[PDB]
Amino acid sequence: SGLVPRGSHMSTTLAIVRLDPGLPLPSRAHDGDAGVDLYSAEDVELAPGRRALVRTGVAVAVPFGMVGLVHPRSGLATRVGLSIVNSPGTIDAGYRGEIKVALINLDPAAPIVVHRGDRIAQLLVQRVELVELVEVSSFDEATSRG
Amino acid sequence: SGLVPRGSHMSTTLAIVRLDPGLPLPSRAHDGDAGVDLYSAEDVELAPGRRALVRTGVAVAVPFGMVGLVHPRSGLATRVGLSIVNSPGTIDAGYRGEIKVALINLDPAAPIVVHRGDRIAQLLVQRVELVELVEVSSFDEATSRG
Amino acid sequence: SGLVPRGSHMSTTLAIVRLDPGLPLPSRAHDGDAGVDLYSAEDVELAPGRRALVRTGVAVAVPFGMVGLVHPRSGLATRVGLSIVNSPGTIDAGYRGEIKVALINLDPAAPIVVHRGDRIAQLLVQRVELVELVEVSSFDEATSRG
Ligand SMILES: O=c1ccn([C@H]2C[C@H](O)[C@@H](COP(=O)(O)NP(=O)(O)OP(=O)(O)O)O2)c(=O)[nH]1
Ligand SMILES: O=c1ccn([C@H]2C[C@H](O)[C@@H](COP(=O)(O)NP(=O)(O)OP(=O)(O)O)O2)c(=O)[nH]1
Ligand SMILES: O=c1ccn([C@H]2C[C@H](O)[C@@H](COP(=O)(O)NP(=O)(O)OP(=O)(O)O)O2)c(=O)[nH]1
Ligand SMILES: [Mg+2]
Ligand SMILES: [Mg+2]
Ligand SMILES: [Mg+2]
Repeated sequence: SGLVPRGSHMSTTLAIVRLDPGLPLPSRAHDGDAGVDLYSAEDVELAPGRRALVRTGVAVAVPFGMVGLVHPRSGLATRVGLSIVNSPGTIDAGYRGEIKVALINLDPAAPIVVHRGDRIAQLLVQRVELVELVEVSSFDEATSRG
Repeated sequence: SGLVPRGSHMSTTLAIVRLDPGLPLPSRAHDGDAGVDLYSAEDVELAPGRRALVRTGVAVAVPFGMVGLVHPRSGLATRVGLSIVNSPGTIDAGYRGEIKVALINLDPAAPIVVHRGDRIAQLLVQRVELVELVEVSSFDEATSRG
Repeated sequence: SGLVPRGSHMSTTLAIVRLDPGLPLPSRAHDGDAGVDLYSAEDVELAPGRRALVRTGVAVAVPFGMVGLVHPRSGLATRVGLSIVNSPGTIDAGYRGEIKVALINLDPAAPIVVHRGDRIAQLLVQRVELVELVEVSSFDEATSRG
């Protein structure tokens, strides 16, 4: 597998520092999966309605022209009401700090216990358009929907 | 319209199975819209704060190198506080099951009634970078923000 | 800076109307940032659990083949529990109205005060696949995960 297949020639490298090397490197659960799963570095208990800012133990260098996106996992979302307050979290190209996940318990009654080493979110990487705004007085000067 | 116009030459086909053929195929509400609207196959009532995992009656084959993304509709979000616990839901290229939507009622007091055949979310399809992680000891070895 | 550098040759213009010209044009907080920050045109107070549909004072013309995406800011999300009900908000290419943000207070006890001129969300622009659905009876006729 050190040979990059023709179909993966243009695939993107993401530099990562394991700030907590006791956690595995994030990985795709299955071939073709959009995201790599991020771990919790911490034990945390969330009562109903409470949030926390949870360390993942990693820092990344998203390439210029791209964005990292932190999305909730669907299983925990349905089973226990686990969500992310700022979802999708937006990780900028220039960020060199630790990725942190703003977990929240949206269940009305049952606490959520997160253990160190649990997979608590997924990180996608996508291209983004670094847009140049052009201010106009009206869209004329410059649709079905309107 | 069987002729693919020059400007749509590179547009992507998405194979879909209507597991519930009583529902219309998902469609864009207007030309240029980012997403196709997903239907509920089910009647569901959500008391304030409650969630459900709602069947959409479809399965798709997102192409390798892409991702499907399940987003809430803005009208229901404002009018009645309808949201999605794991938003944006992440549909992987390898998934061949039914798309399910984790609806939640974020209103404090009024129940939300969803009927079979209502449009309850929107599905976008985007390219994703299937990233190769490169572990480094520091970003040096390998920004304004820092 | 009127010269487009070789590396920004293909970067995208976004036409914008300041419907409220008392607010600054949205901008990236730092070079390489994925999104430009949207302002509130309004003063709004959100009690715990309450939502509002907040005017941003801008209208944009997202290019055909692209999507605008309204994401929460991470600082307010952690500090005070500020979220967006329909996050990520989906701004279609054909939309020429004012961008509105569906803010919600997910804190259990403390109200959130938003002032006119505060930065309350971020707007990304990305390509989207305008998909052509092909209905199949089974995926055969037309994976690790299954
Ligand atoms: O909104 C969604 C999100 C996911 N899904 C399906 C498709 C996706 O490929 C699959 C797995 O999604 P997640 O990775 O978000 N869930 P989780 O990590 O809990 O499960 P898995 O171990 O299967 O990855 O669940 C939906 O039907 N609706
Ligand atoms: O956060 C948002 C999301 C949408 N919008 C606008 C732009 C978008 O093109 C339009 C429709 O968004 P949705 O498709 O999410 N809403 P809905 O499906 O309820 O209405 P429609 O019938 O108009 O599609 O609403 C915002 O101003 N802010
Ligand atoms: O889920 C997240 C989101 C952001 N972040 C980090 C990386 C990102 O580049 C940085 C800033 O994100 P936001 O722009 O969403 N936050 P805010 O606008 O409050 O702060 P800033 O002034 O730094 O942009 O915070 C995370 O660690 N986790
Ligand atoms: Mg998963
Ligand atoms: Mg719509
Ligand atoms: Mg910011």
